[PDB]
Amino acid sequence: HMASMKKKGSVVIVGRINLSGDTAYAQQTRGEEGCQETSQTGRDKNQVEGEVQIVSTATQTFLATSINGVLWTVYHGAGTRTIASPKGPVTQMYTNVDKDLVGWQAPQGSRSLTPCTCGSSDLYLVTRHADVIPVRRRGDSRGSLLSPRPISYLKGSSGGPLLCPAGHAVGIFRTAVSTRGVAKAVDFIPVESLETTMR
Ligand SMILES: CCC[C@H](NC(=O)[C@@H]1[C@H]2CCC[C@H]2CN1C(=O)[C@@H](NC(=O)[C@@H](NC(=O)c1cnccn1)C1CCCCC1)C(C)(C)C)[C@@H](O)C(=O)NC1CC1
Ligand SMILES: [Zn+2]
Repeated sequence: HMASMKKKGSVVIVGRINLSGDTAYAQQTRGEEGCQETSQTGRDKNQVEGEVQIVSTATQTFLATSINGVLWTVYHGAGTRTIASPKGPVTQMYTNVDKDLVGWQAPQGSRSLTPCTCGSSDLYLVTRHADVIPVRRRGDSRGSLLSPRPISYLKGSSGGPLLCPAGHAVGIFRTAVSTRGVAKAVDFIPVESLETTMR
């Protein structure tokens, strides 16, 4: 009974959204069997690159975004889980259920986005399928899609970035705002909220 007590696995990086060139595209770096093993050991020796990682638990796949040397994602996806790394599991450096926000030290090899300082309300959401979707900022933590999509389109994009025209991080996508299955808007965690969390 106490001896049969299992532990939750680590979050595992299973790919990335490549934003380095003219074309955004998703790359897978680990398959399902490797993911399952790595989640249990917490030992991930794969090379990490890029700003936006595709991450998985046993039950969910979603995104994580590096900003100012922290890999950030949503609490509703990651919970309090460690992330797998070459040295074994790494404990969260930030955990905030009230903001729906968690973060780990950014993996060696990752690149970070810089927080936006320009005040622009013309944003771009990067999805787990590497779509770059225009979003008009409508408040501190909400934006509207210029073209509404079924919510399926956004499933698994939580933890991904909203970017300004200059490619700086404005926020982390948290949840879709939907009506009868159509997403018309998105809620996000503003980068200023991350910056406060960091000090
Ligand atoms: C929504 C797309 C991204 C996913 N976000 C989520 O799953 C978040 C989580 C936040 C905590 C509760 C969950 C519900 N959720 C939602 O976005 C859900 N949105 C909602 O439930 C939104 N509510 C509504 O759309 C609504 C409200 N009244 C009546 C009818 N519909 C609320 C509205 C208030 C602000 C917050 C959003 C949705 C779209 C799935 C039904 C993300 O978790 C993800 O990447 N998923 C993949 C693994 C399956
Ligand atoms: Zn900016």
